[PDB]
Amino acid sequence: LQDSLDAGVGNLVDADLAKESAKLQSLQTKQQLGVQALSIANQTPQTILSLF
Amino acid sequence: LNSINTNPGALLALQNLNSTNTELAATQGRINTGKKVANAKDNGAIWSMAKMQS
Repeated sequence: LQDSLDAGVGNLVDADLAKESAKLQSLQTKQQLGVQALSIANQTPQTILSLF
Repeated sequence: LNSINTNPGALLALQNLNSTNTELAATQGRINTGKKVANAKDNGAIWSMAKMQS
């Protein structure tokens, strides 16, 4: 019964790391892409300087 | 035409530049979000469908 209770607590709380192994890599790639998009969005306004 | 008070050609060029800037902003949003439809403004039907399925 104690083994069953521990197995049930593990079913309740334990994460499935095998999907996290891919989610982490995709999240780091998305972070890099987001930094690039924010940098381009920062660069965009300053092209008005060419008109003056 | 040869007027110092108005510049229709700069107005048309400004319209084209505003259009290309808006398309670049949409591309920036698709890059930083990774989604064709990230919010209800992008497309309401597919957004409601994907959200109910999620």
